[PDB]
Amino acid sequence: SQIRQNYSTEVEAAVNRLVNLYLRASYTYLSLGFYFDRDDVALEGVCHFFRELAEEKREGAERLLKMQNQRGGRALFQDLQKPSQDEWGTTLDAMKAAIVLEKSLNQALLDLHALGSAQADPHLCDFLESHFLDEEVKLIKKMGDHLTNIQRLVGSQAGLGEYLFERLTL
Amino acid sequence: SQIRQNYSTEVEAAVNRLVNLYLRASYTYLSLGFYFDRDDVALEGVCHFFRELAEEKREGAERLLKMQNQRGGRALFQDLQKPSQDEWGTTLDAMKAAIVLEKSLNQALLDLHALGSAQADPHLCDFLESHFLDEEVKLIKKMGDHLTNIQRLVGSQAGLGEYLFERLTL
Amino acid sequence: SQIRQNYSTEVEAAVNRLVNLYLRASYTYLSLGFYFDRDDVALEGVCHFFRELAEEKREGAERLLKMQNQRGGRALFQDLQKPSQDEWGTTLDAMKAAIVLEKSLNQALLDLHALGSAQADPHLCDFLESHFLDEEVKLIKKMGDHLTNIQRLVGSQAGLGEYLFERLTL
Amino acid sequence: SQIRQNYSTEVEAAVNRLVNLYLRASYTYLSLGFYFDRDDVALEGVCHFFRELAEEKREGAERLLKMQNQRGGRALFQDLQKPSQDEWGTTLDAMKAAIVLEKSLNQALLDLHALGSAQADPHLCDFLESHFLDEEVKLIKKMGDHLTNIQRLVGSQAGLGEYLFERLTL
Repeated sequence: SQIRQNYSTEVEAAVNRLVNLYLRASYTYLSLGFYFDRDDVALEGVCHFFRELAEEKREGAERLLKMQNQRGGRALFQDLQKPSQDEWGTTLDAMKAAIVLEKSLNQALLDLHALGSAQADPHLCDFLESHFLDEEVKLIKKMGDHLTNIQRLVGSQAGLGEYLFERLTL
Repeated sequence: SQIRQNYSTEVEAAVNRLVNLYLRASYTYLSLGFYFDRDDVALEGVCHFFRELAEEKREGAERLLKMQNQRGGRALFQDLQKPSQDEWGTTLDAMKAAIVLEKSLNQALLDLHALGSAQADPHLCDFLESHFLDEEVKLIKKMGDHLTNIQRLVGSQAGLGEYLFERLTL
Repeated sequence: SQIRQNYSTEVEAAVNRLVNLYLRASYTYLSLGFYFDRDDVALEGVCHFFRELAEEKREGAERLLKMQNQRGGRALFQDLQKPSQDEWGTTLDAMKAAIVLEKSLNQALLDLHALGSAQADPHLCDFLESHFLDEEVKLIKKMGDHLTNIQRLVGSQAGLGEYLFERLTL
Repeated sequence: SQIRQNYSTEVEAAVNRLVNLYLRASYTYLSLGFYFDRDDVALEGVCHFFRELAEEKREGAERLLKMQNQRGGRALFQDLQKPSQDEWGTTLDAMKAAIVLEKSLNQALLDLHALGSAQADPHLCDFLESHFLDEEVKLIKKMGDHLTNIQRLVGSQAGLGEYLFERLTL
């Protein structure tokens, strides 16, 4: 590339892996969203919560693909693996799986930042810090807030607590 | 009729039967609505839910009567049978009876579409597809959503769950 | 399902295959869009053309998933295969690959409509006719218009014609 | 200085060298801009492109001089060397010289960030990341986009392609 400057092949390969993780995450949140749209599940606020996260993960992947082109790297796309479950259980089981997914996206972002620091790439480190690291921490905190509230609700009787969390929080 | 073209007597008879089914349905939803307006029942959102459905079924019957006149067919009215119950029980029993009623209206719409396809009536098939088939599927989905939410609520204790569904959903 | 009525397992399986085809198509248009965003390609209007098509294919897949839930069918997601190429050549080669992709989506829509007609599913046939069949025909016509204009431009000298099509048409 | 804290003399000397590079760059873009304003060159959009870059490089140098005063360092000005050419050739030769100039400003910014990291100056590293590193990457990408478009245009016949790039892109 005629524009590539201080952009190693190891960072370029790791950004392509992170694009695949964000696209896989968006595919999982899509599956989560239409599960809660089922007539025998019927939790509309839970559906809208996961459908918003599917758009955010897809826009995070497009933000990385735009950065890859701005630095002169080449995007390589892989197969998107299907989500790990077909049925997602309750709102508690779904939010638990969503926070495991966000923590693994956060850990992959931290391994890219540590790779960009060892390779001495200050533009990559500022790009992750401006758009990706702070939004992951905020989302993991909000999901942990939801998990604490769901677990204090579904202690007594699960169906009443699951309905009230969807109505009054989401 | 001077305007009748490709409109068989079997379709005309079946449209008159479907007008009677939609008027009977509107009479049932009226009885459902004023049951939940009783002082010893007192579920105002359930009352307003069924009173809106009574207007929709009546406007569906008038839409079929307008189509019968546009095609040159003749409207024949029968006796409207009284609704199957005088008292409708709980919100769960009422929504269960409402989805049985909507599924039988949907099945009668599908038998009219299959009759219009065998008689090769493309205007009748487009009329049912534009105004009747899609609204039945949406209403049956919404009622199934309500039934799933009511049944997850009235598991613990019925009176608290019945009040909360009326307050927070309807 | 408590809401499923006149919705066969063969139509439900074929809708799940069509969701996968529309998601694969959206993945291909994403790869097409960021290829033309490369600094050594640098055709901004071609990039924006394919990025709009990636959103349309994704919204077409979500429209089918919403219909699958409204009819009481169950969404099953598969692996999204990666796009067939990593590099897409010129605007002529890209638009040729885009019209092959749209014609195969159109053919899969026609096989679903013929399956819904043999199974006598008039709601499925109206759903494809209202949202999917007419938009495919319009998009295939617009792509064929672009292919005729690109081929009359890149006859003389390819680079001048490729720049002028991006500037003045897209 | 009474305000100087964690600001080494090596960073202060390197910021003064970077002020001179940004002022030299602004002088080169001024010479580029008024070359394309000549009556025997007469490329008005190319003139306006380089005159905007002359203001951006001058405002980048004033932003560094403001930071030098905020940290308690002392600005030392050197002679501004005249630009390397008097005549700049075509738009292709000018954009090639402009991207060599921007890449050397980018490399000097990366050597200052690596010096601020070895000296453990986190305020200097955030200042370069917020205002300087991201704008250099965006400008180098835009110039590489222009170079790809100019080279695909001036392949056939140079004068027609040079006029069309100025009219339709700049």
